Amino acid sequence: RSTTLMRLPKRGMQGQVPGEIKRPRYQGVNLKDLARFEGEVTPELLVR
Amino acid sequence: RIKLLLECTECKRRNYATEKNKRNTPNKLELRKYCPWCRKHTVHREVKI
Amino acid sequence: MPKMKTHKGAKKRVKITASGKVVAMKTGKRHLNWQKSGKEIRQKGRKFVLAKPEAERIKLLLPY
RNA sequence: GCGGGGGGAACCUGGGGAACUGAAACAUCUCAGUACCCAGAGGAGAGGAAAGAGAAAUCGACUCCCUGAGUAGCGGCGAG
RNA sequence: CCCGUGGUUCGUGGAGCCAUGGGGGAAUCUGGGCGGACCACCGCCUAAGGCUAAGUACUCCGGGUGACCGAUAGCGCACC
RNA sequence: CGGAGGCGUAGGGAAACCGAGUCCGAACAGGGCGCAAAGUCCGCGGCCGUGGACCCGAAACCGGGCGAGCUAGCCCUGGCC
RNA sequence: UGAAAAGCUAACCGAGCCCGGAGAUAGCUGGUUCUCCCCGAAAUGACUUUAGGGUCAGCCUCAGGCGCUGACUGGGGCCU
RNA sequence: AGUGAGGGCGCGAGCGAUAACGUCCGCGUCCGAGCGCGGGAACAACCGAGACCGCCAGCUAAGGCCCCCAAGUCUGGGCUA
RNA sequence: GAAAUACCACCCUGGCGCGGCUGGGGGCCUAACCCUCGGAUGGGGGGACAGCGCUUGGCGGGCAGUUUGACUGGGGCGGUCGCCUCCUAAAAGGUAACGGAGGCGCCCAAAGGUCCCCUCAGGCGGGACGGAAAUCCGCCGGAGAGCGCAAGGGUAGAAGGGGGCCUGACUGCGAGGCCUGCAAGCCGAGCAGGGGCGAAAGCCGGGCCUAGUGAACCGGUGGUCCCGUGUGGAAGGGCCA
Repeated sequence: RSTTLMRLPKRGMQGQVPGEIKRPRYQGVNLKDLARFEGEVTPELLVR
Repeated sequence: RIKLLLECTECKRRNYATEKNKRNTPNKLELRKYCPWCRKHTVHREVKI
Repeated sequence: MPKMKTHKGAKKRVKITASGKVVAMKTGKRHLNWQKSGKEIRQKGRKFVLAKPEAERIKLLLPY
């Protein structure tokens, strides 16, 4: 019951611009190092 | 198909607006008016088959 | 073993906010006939009907 | 002077290959390359060193397990 | 490479690669298919021969274990 | 003990993306929010989806075989009226 | 096959019999099992190749929270 | 989670012949699904009445009291025969 | 004269010259192929045909596999199946019935805007071409004539009759409500851009309103200028109209 406007065509290989929601709040509230953390150091980080 | 055929308005190459219309009485005669999103309002014209 | 949404559904609009809801193009009428015209064409935001949109939901649950 | 042939519960490769039921009808579709007829190598064959992957100036035989998403997608884009 | 078809998550599609039934019909490493229908790029691999081990399958047959069965359940079949 | 993962951990959009903001948009007007009000895992259990899924129940369709001492036919060959 | 009615085709072939898909399919009928305790359904709506079926609406039950909000009654507007 | 069809009675319109234990809709009750007791002879839905279980207890509905069967063959005043 | 004339330019209508492309057809062979010979691997008849391989278009029950609706005081044949209006809905609203009735599946380019004016049929009385009924005069009138189209509502304190000027029958949108379980369909102040009718107090996001209507898929066109399966582009494709 309804046309549509979302079409995901004949394929399988998309690009990227990595949208991982991370929070300066978890960070500074209590799990960080106020200057250098980097994606690399975020394991524990609940944003990966 | 009856004296009722559907046309629509387009404006001086800077847009096109729509709406149906007819055929009967003054047939073709088709300037009209209307305003596109071109500029802020603007003539438009109409015609367009 | 895994069910997986009326993929179809997920596809044809059919969208969810993990909050607890979904929507489809207003889809009230539009993008079809319409020797309609204007003001009428005012209906293309988005929409959602409650109650019913459960089946939708659990069919989907797993991805979309 | 050799060889085969003849078997064999199931597994196995290729050969050829179907309606139901679903799609609450049903003709694309579906079950499916599934059931079954066959030929044949085994003790297991199958595949097995890349005109591959994949895009990072990267990997590196083939096979099987977990994951890869049931997403990427295939479609009277419907059952599936 | 033209159409006639198989594969493949592809059911006809902008639909690629391998694969063949018809007609055409060649290149030796400036070679030639492959990433993007296709065109200009870079990149990739080296095709149209050959051999086999090892890790998943299978259960005739043997051994063993069973919040698996007791004679109308268990294999139907515990014994000419 | 094995730490490829999948679920959380903002999301808003067809996307480009932006980002707790956001798409429409030239519109300061609405809808997805923001709002954590943490889930995530193990179990036990009401419960669907696929699998025959309370149980036995049909006309029949399809595959491979089984039979002319079944029966009718036709062939060969004696006999009897 | 068939001096053909739809005949006979291992004792009832209008499309044989055994095994197989398969435990086909079955909105239709049957059948649907210890005790006791609470509540208490509807047997109507809406569109449906549905119409003895079904999706959503109406009524029910168990759990959270609101917690004086309810049928009905008094009274006073403004509706028939 | 279950019914997705049901009937009866009263009133109000259809219809039908203003016929039917007909069928259409609505207000109510109903009966199923409790509606198992009284009851009217006995009778799912007509008047009474809600049965958690006892009583060799008493008051009552409806509707009853010559008898068959609990209860005045009461009293009072008539009118039919 | 519609044109001017020489001789040099290109371009056509029409027929013949020659040349590259390719379409049509008529003749014994011949060696593949077929039948072949008649007692031999050599002869004979046919022979570029049709046999035959593949692709082409088309006849085509002979065959196959499906389907050929629901309602309805049985089935079928008959009716009928979407929407508006009136009755019965019994006075809120709101409900069957093979219950009564009766319309629509158009359009109106200007019946779409606004400013300015006007104001019925019909009764009567008097009148040229009349002449039951035009056209004009004279009175009278809960407005019963009127409003494309059916009914019903409304309603000339005109939505109705006439003139001027004009496009909003605008995009962006809407708060908050009608009804409805679904989706529907429907009502709308006000903010923005932008105009149009008056000088303006303001009306205009189609009509006087209740019927002229159709999901979803699929695909088209006018965008856009979002995506592109290494990158540039592109087949192709996402949202708009």
